[PDB]
Amino acid sequence: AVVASLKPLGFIASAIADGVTDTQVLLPDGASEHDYSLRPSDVKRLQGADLVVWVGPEMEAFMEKSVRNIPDNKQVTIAQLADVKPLLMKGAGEYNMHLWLSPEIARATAVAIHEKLVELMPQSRAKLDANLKDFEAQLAATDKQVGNELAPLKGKGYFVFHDAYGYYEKHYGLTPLGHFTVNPEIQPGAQRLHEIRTQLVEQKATCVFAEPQFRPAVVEAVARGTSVRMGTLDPLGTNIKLGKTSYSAFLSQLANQYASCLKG
Ligand code: NA
Ligand code: NA
Repeated sequence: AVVASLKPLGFIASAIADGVTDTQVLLPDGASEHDYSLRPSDVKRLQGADLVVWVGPEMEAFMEKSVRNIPDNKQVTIAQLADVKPLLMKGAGEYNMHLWLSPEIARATAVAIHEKLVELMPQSRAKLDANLKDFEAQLAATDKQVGNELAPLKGKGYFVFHDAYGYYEKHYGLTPLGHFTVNPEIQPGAQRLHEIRTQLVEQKATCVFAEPQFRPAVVEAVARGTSVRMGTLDPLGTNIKLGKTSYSAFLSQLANQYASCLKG
């Protein structure tokens, strides 16, 4: 099986491995993309894998140690790929490691998976070549479709709670105004909330975007009194099944999520 750290990396793997081997995802829905605790049985799955796919030690810190014992012909470390380096985005002294939100990095990931699976399973070269073909065709078609869906929303300002979507935003020309540090469970105290609400109004935000783990109460406490619309973005596509068309569905779903709140 191909074992991916995170569900959207599973989407990409499952396109290339389709009908060749299963793909499995380690990280549960709602668990920490950084600090999940791998169980002994996750380690075994990693070591048993035909191929391990992950972003790298600056994202899934939780698997760094476990993947040391695994040869390089059996792992794709996306942040270390030659074709990814120039696409890695540094800002305010930090690199964005949410690489599965970049269509171009997703394409280099698919290419790297394809290349490793072909060396490992030459008896399936043709199916794997066909799978990479279908993945790229669907990615091109989705890119253009999403591009057109989000083109008319340039200039609609918004804030997010998790500044994780920059690859997708910079690629499709979206206009985020900035981000608020907000606990998903506990709303901010009156002072900082006051500041947030006035920024929402001052900078003329159309929307504020939370993620599925935020309690609605906390999101409402933020948007209350402003007339800024509330949105939800799922950067992990927890509602999408693995499968050949899944990465494209993921990109399109995310487009819909944005468009839905920003549309006017
Ligand atoms: Na390079
Ligand atoms: Na983060």
